[PDB]
Amino acid sequence: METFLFTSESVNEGHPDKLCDQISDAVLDACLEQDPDSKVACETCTKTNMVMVFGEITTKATIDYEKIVRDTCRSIGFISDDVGLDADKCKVLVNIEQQSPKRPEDIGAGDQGHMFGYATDETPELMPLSHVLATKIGARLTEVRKNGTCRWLRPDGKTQVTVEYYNDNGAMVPVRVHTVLISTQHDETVTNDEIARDLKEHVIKPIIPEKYLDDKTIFHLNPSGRFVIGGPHGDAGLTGRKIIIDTYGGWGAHGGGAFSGKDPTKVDRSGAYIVRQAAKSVVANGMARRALVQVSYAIGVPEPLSVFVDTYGTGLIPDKEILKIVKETFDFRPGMMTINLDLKRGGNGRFQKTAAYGHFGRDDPDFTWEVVKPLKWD
Amino acid sequence: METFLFTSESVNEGHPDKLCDQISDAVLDACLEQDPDSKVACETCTKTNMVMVFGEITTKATIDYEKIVRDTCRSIGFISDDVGLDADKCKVLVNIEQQSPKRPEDIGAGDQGHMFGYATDETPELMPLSHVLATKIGARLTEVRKNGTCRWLRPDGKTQVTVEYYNDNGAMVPVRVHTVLISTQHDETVTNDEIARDLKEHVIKPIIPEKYLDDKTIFHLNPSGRFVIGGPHGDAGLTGRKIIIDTYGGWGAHGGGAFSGKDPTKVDRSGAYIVRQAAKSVVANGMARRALVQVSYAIGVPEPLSVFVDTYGTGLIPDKEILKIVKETFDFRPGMMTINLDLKRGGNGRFQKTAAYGHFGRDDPDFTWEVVKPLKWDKP
Ligand SMILES: [Mg+2]
Ligand SMILES: [Mg+2]
Ligand SMILES: [Mg+2]
Ligand SMILES: [Mg+2]
Ligand SMILES: [Mg+2]
Ligand SMILES: [Mg+2]
Ligand SMILES: [Mg+2]
Repeated sequence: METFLFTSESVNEGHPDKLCDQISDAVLDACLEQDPDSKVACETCTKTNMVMVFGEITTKATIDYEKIVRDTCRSIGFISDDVGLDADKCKVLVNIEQQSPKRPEDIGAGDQGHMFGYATDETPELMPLSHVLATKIGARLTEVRKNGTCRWLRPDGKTQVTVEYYNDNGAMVPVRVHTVLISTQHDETVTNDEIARDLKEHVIKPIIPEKYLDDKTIFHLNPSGRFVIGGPHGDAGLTGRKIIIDTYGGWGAHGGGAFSGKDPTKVDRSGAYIVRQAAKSVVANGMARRALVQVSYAIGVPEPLSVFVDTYGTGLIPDKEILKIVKETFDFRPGMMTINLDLKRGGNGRFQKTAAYGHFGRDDPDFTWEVVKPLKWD
Repeated sequence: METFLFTSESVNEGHPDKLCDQISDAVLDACLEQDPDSKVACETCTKTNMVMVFGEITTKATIDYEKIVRDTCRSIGFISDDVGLDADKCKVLVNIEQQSPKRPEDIGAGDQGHMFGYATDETPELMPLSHVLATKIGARLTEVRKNGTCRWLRPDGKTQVTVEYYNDNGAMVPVRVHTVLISTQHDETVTNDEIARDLKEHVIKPIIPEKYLDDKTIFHLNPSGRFVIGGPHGDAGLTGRKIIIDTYGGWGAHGGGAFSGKDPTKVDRSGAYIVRQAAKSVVANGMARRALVQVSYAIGVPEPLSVFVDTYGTGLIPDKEILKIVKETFDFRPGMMTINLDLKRGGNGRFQKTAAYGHFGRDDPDFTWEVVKPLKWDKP
């Protein structure tokens, strides 16, 4: 049986770049709660003992940007210089430019660009397994830190999973997990042997189906040694520096645009969310085992400049026919996408939830782009 | 004939995110010029009337960080608040943490991660045409501004090209350019009709091969109207926010790591450069018409955790044998990659050149990863 190795990674919610994504989206959520039509382009940067928020917001809302920053940092676990950032003591520089302020079908794209959606039948959430496992291991690290299962953990860390795959006529069939890597922040209370045991038994084994683990699977557990201080300390983070972790883990494709800190009318976000929904609908409707969808835009133009569907030779009908069905079923105009995906509703940290552990493959009803649409094809 | 549409974009050197890439790499170049063993992780951000450099540098060099910032901005054309940033008025916040400081094959990776390289026979530089045309239009906008051909241009702008492709048994065959988009910054001296004429005659016609243009090609030229102020004014830029423009324009794959501001020991950069060299060599040796290569690392480990080669069904020998030849020929260990691609050599703004209009498909001798390696194989 011929196989190949495909690797995906993840970073934890305390990684300094991911921290920035979460602060950016916390600012967006706070704006939408008061003013659902807010225009938000909120960028965040961090380094030793400092967080800066900047960019442009048009809103009727009154926002305590500093409190949102400190609350986000505190809840992630950055409560002391020892952990790598003190939410209550660090410098917070608020450099946002805030100003005060419509047939949806005529709303032009706010920018050019292109966006890709991907789906695969290899997991029930129609996501690539290398990505799902790296991501779920990260989420589990956060979970066992916060629920007291592994209280020695600290917020920062990274995960990486190599999967051995078989190509079944274009469909990706995982065979086994080849290598698992975790590098996690921790306190001084735990030995290296305790870290290794707890990561294997509390984190890895609950997440990776046992059918994919065997006696040859390679485990690298804090390979480079102890990791006590993390987050922004002696480091730096920025919004929009984890875009492959945010999407498909190297699978599919990416058009370049980041998601966090962007109001949902922005095509980098809404456009990518709708093409996930499209690709996921193609595969869920049994029209293909795998699907890649591209859309692109011009600034000021409502209708996309181009759309592409490719099913990696797995479509039951030719890709030209799937593209027709996708164009008939999905509305790619920006004023329409935000309404169809209910993206301005602005409930319980709706976008902050997206800003760690992936924008796709999550079954939370706020992730409206994960809802499959029926497709007509006989 | 069955076709499909694929789109790539580019942004100009005055785009605020690209400005940050160029400043980051200008800092790296300054560090390597004095101290080739500098460790550099220089991040840059910008907003109205402000640039901030930050991150960590280990170096013996003495660097005037403020001067590098203002010189980089001024050279791009940020010379007035009317253009959208004045290099000789703006705030420059130097927030870098700078400190003072052996068998190469034993050097572990400085981080985890994965990286992809790609090549395609559809252009002479073995790059995707959609990406090449978007990028070269951008580079041509900068050239005609700076050489005085179109003096009405300003530094910011964006380009986007949709290409109509045929699939030839996995190989990508461009048929025609479907749609060309340019949104460019300009001064108050030029009418909309002069902008449209000049972009068509000075910028598009010189760059896009005539064989790909026809009477149905769609042109969008400043479709949203006038664009006089740009760069960071009422906007924001960050290093590492144009990583698809830096690489393959949606084609191939990306592992997530940005390039600019990183010294070339960092696998996000050297790893990506070596797999471009590997993918390019597989296509240039005639082993395949198209190639994708992944490598991945673990912190502290010299040998890659995984490698894969996929030729999209275009390989003339099985992909498993191309993988074996690639692994026999290329050394993916981080201490080796930097020496083999001569990446610490640090002369005339070697990395700042990479930081606008793409890291790949350029024939400058400093782009050592574009040099094809001979591969040993038997054509069946
Ligand atoms: Mg980073
Ligand atoms: Mg790091
Ligand atoms: Mg954008
Ligand atoms: Mg940007
Ligand atoms: Mg001075
Ligand atoms: Mg912009
Ligand atoms: Mg990195």
